[PDB]
Amino acid sequence: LATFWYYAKVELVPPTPAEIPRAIQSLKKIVNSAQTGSFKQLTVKEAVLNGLVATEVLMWFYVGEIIGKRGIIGYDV
Amino acid sequence: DIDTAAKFIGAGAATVGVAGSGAGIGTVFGSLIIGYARNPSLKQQLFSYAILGFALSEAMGLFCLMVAFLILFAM
Amino acid sequence: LQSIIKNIWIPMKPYYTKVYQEIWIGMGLMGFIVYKIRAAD
Amino acid sequence: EVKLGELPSWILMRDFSPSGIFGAFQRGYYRYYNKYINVKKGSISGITMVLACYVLFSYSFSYKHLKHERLRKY
Amino acid sequence: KARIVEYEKEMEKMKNLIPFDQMTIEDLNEAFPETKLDKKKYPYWPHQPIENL
Amino acid sequence: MPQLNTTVWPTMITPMLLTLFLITQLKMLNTNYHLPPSPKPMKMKNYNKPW
Amino acid sequence: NLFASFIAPTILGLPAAVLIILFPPLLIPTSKYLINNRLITTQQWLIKLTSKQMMTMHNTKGRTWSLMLVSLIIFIATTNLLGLLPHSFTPTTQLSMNLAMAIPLWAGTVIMGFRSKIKNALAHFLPQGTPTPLIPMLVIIETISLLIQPMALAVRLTANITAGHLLMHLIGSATLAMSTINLPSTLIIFTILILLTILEIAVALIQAYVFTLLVSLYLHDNT
Amino acid sequence: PPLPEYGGKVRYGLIPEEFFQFLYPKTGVTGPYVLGTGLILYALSKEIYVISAETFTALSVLGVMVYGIKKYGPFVADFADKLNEQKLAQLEEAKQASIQHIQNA
Repeated sequence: LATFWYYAKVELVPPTPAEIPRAIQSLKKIVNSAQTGSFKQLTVKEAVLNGLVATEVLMWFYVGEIIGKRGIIGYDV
Repeated sequence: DIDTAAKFIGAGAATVGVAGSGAGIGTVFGSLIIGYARNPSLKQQLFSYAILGFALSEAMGLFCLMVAFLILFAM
Repeated sequence: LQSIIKNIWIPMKPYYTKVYQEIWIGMGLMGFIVYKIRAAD
Repeated sequence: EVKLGELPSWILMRDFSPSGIFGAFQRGYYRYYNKYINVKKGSISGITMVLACYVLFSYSFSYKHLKHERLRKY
Repeated sequence: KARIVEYEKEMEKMKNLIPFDQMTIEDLNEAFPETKLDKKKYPYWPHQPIENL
Repeated sequence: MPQLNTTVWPTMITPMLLTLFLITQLKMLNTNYHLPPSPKPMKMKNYNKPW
Repeated sequence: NLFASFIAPTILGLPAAVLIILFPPLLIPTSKYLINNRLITTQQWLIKLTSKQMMTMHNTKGRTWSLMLVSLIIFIATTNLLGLLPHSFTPTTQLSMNLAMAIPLWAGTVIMGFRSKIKNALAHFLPQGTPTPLIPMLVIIETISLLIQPMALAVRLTANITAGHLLMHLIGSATLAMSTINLPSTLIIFTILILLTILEIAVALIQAYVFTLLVSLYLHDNT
Repeated sequence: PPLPEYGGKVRYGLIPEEFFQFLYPKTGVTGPYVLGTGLILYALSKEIYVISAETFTALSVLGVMVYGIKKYGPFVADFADKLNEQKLAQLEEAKQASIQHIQNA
């Protein structure tokens, strides 16, 4: 009912322009792990975990797609 | 061909004669329920009469499936 | 050949040797029927 | 076990033999059964999850026939 | 006196019986040799007359 | 009618036989019904005192 | 096109039908335990109920098949019930499999009635008080009837489970084509689909009990 | 060995609570749900889950299974429990009947 917005106001919010340096901060961390190649320390448990959140943000992109086409079931044309 | 075509209608029609055994078998095993509810001690002798009625009923039913296949394949 | 004929052949031997004898004779009658079916096809 | 190991050699350490994969499925079966079904005061969800995993396996092979009823063309 | 001391041991055996929840049916037939199914008079499943089922 | 496709019939005949005749039967054997325990409280091979 | 749900399913070129037929037994766990979980509790209860409802009429020779028949009704009922799942392949809709279940059991029964009992077996070909002028016609009747018993067994299962699935699929398609048109009619057809699904659940169980009861009655006739 | 008293704590009869608590740290509570609605929307949009007649047969058999569960769940639940306790009661009784018999002996 309303508890959704109670949680949505925490995690489902457009990010404030003040936390974008923290976003690129973790962005530079992950590219640092790629440069050295240290991702091999990452045991598969969290490796699947980041893969899952990777698929999530991927899904947000496709959600952006279906609303960009004014159609749900594929392209109406 | 008009013969190969008429064989389908003729074999289809003769199958309707099975509807008689669908109803006749329901009456036999329907009267067995009624007849057994009244004298359940005759269960073994009643059932003997149901099978005899079931066989003779379905007999007329297979005579139709006879002609249904006598026309479809044997002709 | 261990734990197979120990878990599969002992419990079903009472069935695979005296109870289901007529079943196998029927199963062959089936294989012959499906063979004669898939032959003329 | 996986979720803890981080070696690409682990994949070759395993027993990829008929008896190896057999005991691998048997272990996963008893691990599932003991966690969701073999409990007093159990639930129905221990079964429904198998059915949903069964529906998904059914819809899989049935895709080659369900890709010809596509509404869109792209 | 010999029959007494035998009943004491056997009573203790029924007294210290493993609870019924962790008992395999083979453990029960060890406890109550009557519950066993006579695989000689009925060799095939369910090893008992259907009336008694 | 795909039921009349006699080419994949051997793909249905065998695993049924592997399921109706071996596996499921092997699970009923593992469903046993024990005779209920009513050991009678009257079992005394006794005899009169020595006279 | 329409009969896609009855084609032998193949996954990645492998015959996935071998998995689906091996699956239903996986829903009947067993336990050496004496008091066990809810699933095996109810199942152990039903198997007892069924065995009491089926095997009671049998003599000592008939009840020897009590494993097969109870295992037969439990497999057919689980296959039919699982088959009602969406996109499932119901291996009882196949005439092949159903033939391979009805041909052996019917054959196994009449054979054991012909090895022993052979004078009563041939006498069962004529009811007791049958009159004299009607004796010769009533023997060719039954031998044809007896010969179509296995055919009736398999067809009664495949044609009842297939027609049931196809019917649910057609009415389902009607609701789809009705989705973009009058909404209450969609609700009515959907309500019809709901009541039909309930019937298919009742038919799935009845067809299992029917297939088994008819194999049983054949068994009692030859034991 | 005794049996545990509870099962696997599954949500919606499909997803065990391990999945949500495993995803709770990174994307909070709504994470698993917004993953689901993302996954289903992409599936039915890229024509992974084609809409057909099997859809409405699905929504019906899912409609009956959910109703059949939500109606006769509890009845089958305690009935299975009742069958257990009754077997437990009859057994422990035949444990006393032994004690009393040989005690009289």
